[PDB]
Amino acid sequence: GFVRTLRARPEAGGKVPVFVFHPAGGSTVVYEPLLGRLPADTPMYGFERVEGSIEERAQQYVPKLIEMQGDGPYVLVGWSLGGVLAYACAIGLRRLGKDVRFVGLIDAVRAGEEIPQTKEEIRKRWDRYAAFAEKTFNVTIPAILEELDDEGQVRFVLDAVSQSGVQIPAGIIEHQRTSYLDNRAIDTAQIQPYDGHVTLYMADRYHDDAIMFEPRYAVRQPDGGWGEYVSDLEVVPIGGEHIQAIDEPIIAKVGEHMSRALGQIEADR
Ligand SMILES: COCC1(CN(C)C(=O)c2ccc(CCn3cc(-c4ccc(-c5cc(OC)ccc5OC)nc4)nn3)cc2)CC1
Repeated sequence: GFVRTLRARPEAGGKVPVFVFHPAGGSTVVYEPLLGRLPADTPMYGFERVEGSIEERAQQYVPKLIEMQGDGPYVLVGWSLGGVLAYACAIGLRRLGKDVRFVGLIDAVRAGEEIPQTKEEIRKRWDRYAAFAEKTFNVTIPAILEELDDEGQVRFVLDAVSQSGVQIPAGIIEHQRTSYLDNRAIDTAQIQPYDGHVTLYMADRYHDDAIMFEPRYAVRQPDGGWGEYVSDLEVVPIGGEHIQAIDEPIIAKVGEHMSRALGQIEADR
């Protein structure tokens, strides 16, 4: 399946499980530091990669979420891509009349300026990713005319790396491939409004490689773009860079706040 047990719930009773969603190019094992900062015996299950648009991924996740937790309450948490997935699941659960009590977005932040949706921006986008690959693997990707699938675009870059002579591990290449595709899913997402409570854990800025990939991550709005879609939004400053938000020491601030939120939920069952 696509569900990873990070801490199993007791056979009966116990606390409300926390559902976490994978980041681009990684597994839900990244949430182990967070789990360390949550109360003892807090169950946590991780939702791993599935294919399609954000909406289509949520369509696969939501039935499984319901199978596991039923009417609720639902606690949905995600860093980076995982935050977008958690949000989409929040929409789906809410449409099915489920009790969603917490949505935790760990620095899942929209580009601070409008991204052009033109033919020319497709070329520029690709060029930036190629430049990222070049620096990452110290190789020269040849010039790419390129009207083909997202899969085909990343494959051109990664095929160029392997054919260059250099020997990158297969796992590193594969994570690079899925990372690219997941980020494409983010940018083609059609984000819907949500009337529930959303907690945005807000870092200071995006890391350099994110900005290299998409320049408009250089700027971010105070609300991370979510205010438009969420009338009940709580922004919690955590400082640091996007990439550091998931680890110690920054994750302590997330876990402290989240622990109090979970405490309140337990008092209403
Ligand atoms: C792992 O990737 C490796 C890769 C790229 N690279 C080298 C990186 O370093 C890299 C780049 C980017 C990211 C993603 C960070 N992120 C963005 C968001 C987000 C949330 C929401 C909306 C959003 C979007 C909307 O429609 C477009 C509308 C509203 C909306 O929000 C209110 N947009 C965006 N969440 N996390 C992570 C790492 C080589 C591939």
